[PDB]
Amino acid sequence: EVEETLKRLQSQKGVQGIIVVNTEGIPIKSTMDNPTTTQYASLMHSFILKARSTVRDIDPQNDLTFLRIRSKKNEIMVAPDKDYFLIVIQNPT
Amino acid sequence: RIFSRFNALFVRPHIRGAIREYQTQLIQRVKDDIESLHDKFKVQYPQSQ
Amino acid sequence: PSGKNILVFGEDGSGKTTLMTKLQHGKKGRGLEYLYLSVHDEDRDDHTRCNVWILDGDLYHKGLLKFAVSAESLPETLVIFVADMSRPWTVMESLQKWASVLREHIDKMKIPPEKMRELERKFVKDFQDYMEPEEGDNVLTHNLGIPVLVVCTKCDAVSVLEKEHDYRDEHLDFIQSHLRRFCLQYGAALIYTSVKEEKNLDLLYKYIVHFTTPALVVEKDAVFIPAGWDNEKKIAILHENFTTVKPEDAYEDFILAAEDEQVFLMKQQSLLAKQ
Amino acid sequence: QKLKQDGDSFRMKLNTQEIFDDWARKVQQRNLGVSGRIFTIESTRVRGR
Amino acid sequence: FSEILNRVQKAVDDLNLHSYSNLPIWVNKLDMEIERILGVRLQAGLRAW
Amino acid sequence: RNALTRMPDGPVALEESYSAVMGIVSEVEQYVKV
Amino acid sequence: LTEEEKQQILHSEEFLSFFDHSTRIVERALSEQINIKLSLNRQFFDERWSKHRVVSCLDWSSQYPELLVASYNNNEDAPHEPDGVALVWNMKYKKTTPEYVFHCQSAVMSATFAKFHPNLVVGGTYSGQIVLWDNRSNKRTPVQRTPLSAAAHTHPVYCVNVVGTQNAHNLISISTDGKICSWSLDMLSHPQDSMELVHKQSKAVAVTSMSFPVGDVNNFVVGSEEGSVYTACRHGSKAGISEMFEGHQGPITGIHCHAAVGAVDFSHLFVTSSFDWTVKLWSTKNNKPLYSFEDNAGYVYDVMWSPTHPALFACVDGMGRLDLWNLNNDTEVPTASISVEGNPALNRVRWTHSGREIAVGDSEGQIVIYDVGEQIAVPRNDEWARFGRTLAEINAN
Repeated sequence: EVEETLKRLQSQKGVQGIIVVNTEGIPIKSTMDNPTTTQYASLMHSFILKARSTVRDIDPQNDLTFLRIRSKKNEIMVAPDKDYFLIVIQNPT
Repeated sequence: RIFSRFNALFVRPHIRGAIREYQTQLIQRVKDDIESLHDKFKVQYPQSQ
Repeated sequence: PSGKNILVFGEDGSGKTTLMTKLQHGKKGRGLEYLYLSVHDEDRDDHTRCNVWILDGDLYHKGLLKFAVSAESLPETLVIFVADMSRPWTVMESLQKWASVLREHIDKMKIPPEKMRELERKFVKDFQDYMEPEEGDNVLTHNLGIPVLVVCTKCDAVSVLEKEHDYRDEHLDFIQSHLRRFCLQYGAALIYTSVKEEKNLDLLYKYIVHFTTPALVVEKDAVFIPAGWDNEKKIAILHENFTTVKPEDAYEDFILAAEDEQVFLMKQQSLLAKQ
Repeated sequence: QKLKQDGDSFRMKLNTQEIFDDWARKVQQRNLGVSGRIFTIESTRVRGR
Repeated sequence: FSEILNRVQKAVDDLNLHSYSNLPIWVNKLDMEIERILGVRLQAGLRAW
Repeated sequence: RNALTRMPDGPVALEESYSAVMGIVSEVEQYVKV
Repeated sequence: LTEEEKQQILHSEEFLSFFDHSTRIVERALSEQINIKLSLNRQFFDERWSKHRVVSCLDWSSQYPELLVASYNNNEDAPHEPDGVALVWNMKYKKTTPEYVFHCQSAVMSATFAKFHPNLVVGGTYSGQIVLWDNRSNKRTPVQRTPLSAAAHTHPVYCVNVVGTQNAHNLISISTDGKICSWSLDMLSHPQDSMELVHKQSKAVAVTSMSFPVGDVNNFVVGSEEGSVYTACRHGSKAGISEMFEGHQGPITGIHCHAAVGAVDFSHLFVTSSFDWTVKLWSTKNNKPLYSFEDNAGYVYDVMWSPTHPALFACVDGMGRLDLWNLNNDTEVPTASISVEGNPALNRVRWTHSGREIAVGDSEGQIVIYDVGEQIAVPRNDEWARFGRTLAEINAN
């Protein structure tokens, strides 16, 4: 059901752009600017793989289900699990 | 309720001419309620929800 | 480029204020409802004043038309005849009275410009002529002509029509036939629309605001007769089955302050009736 | 007696047999024999198709 | 103005209280003159707006 | 739709006619304000 | 771009629930900060599924709040949507956006929760089509379809009942004719007690929003056509309706048995609210209304007793005025009273199990949640027996 999914994903207020990065590392199905975030999400796929190894090898009983990236300029409130990492850059206010 | 306790007593002279002002107070209350009924009936049933 | 203008004409409601509500308003009590816009005339929209004006009835709306129709307005005055279908007896009357309005309107303020004969009549003999090609035979039009394109609003009541007086398709064929005949006589194309339904108006109106449209008659309810698809063969097939052969009587088929008394008068009357 | 006549006329306002009379008479004269169809609860009704 | 129109139907209710002779004639013809009053105030108001 | 007896009321045509004319009068001066 | 293979990979079976998690947690993450006693608790309303929904009953959430089925009688306001509206909401996040949409293919009328299930929801319709939903996942299709023959119902299911425990999973579905059918809560094929509410007079009992005794008691009190408190049992020597204690008028739109005992006795009492423009007190030894409450202006529709303070009810009316009364404290006046938006004719009232807050339902959509922070832990058994004695001394002359 891509209707309710994309609906509640991009329809959410201030959501600039989500990145549904799969194992492939390419956000072809997302609401970010694909020609700019394709390589971004691929590089971040490798480094988030580094982060998965870190968080899951030092403390193996700690998964990664929600990454509230509180930056100085954007609310990248990523929504992960063991399957994806919804890297979503969202408007702060 | 107080009037309801001794409705029939409102005949005897000591009870006839001694409560009339309080009686008029409740008459005003009754009149207000009758007017509220007028306001309610003017809002008829099919016009209402 | 330059701006445009649209003159919409309607009768007994039938979807006029709502029609312009569905173009892309406070109330409706004195006609002339202005409509400023930004029209995409094939390339961009730079806040082009394609002013549309709402007009219904006959009780002195020429002042409104004066603020609406002008000298340099007529070449693209995409006039719209609006008539519903719920009360066809009032619809036949509506299109007839509005036809009289447009004829006397052309014969009222459109006749003094002399260049419009060999200019506007040529535009008519081009307009209704180029109407049948570039879309989708002998469109018998009247003596009149202006950018006529009839769009019948309030057509989302076919079920209400068969629920009231149709129960078959006689009122969906005879009425379609003769009104399509009237519209082809006006030099227009019979278009139907409803409340957010029958999307076929942006094609031709955007085609003349200076993206084609097909044509079928199997529908018979949401009757789409686009540019030049109007003739008298399909309508002959429509107003013949189950009705009389070319009828004119089907139209007729679908078609306490007491007193007070006196005193001296009543007293003398009482003495009179004393007996 | 003032409020008495007030409540009396307002009680007379409740005499609203317009829609009531319309509903009763229309229901009687319309459904006087409407439920007389005892054929079945499955009938035939189609058009030319 | 609308408040006094409500008072006009209030007077209609006052006429519904008891028996009259030309009650709809009285109301409706005064309403015709009210429409003439509306003509005076309407031309003044429309010219004002 | 009314459960009363004021059938001889003011008018069944007056009330919203004034507001309709006032509405178009407001539409002109407000929508063509730009 | 071209993503059909990714529609199967990305938008797979288990990944749709994960996408529901992503949408839910980010839409909940919307409450992000900067990255440098009448109180009216809450109110909820969907502008797409709750819009103009003329309803008479829903499925509240006393136990486990912040998720309550708004099983709306789907009006024709949205004909281009699935005909049936059931909306659980999120009071914990306080949102009204159409996230937890739920729908059927008929007029959803009082789709209560199923027995032993928070996800499975049971519900009758206008034609007695009881449907069901097992939302273990985030699904919405009514997975069950009740047969609608002669023994079944074709009239609105007023108030379906859940009787028993894990052994006896009984369901009492009733039509307007009063045909009771005790469908088992596992199979929708045979209703166990599929009989008629036979009473002393008019066996075809025109039931109207009956009520269910506290304590798994079968001595139900059916609200009916003109008050008509039908007191009976479903089985035993009086399987049909034994009697009708009445004195209330009109179709009962609200009736409720004993509340949750604070410090009182069992208090075998109940109350009724209907077209008599009021509520009337009752018990098990009356046969007449124990105490007819104030006949307010308009149809008093619902009424409900509070669990914190058992001796206090709440009732709205035809002019939307909630009046919660504790006659052991506020006798002639209600304990708290507040109107709704305007003065409409509402239909539901339901106390929160936590008490000191209540979720009241309007009969056209929006649901208000008022707050009343007054009661504390107090032994109201004394005031209970004393006020019962006062009424017992007032009725005499």
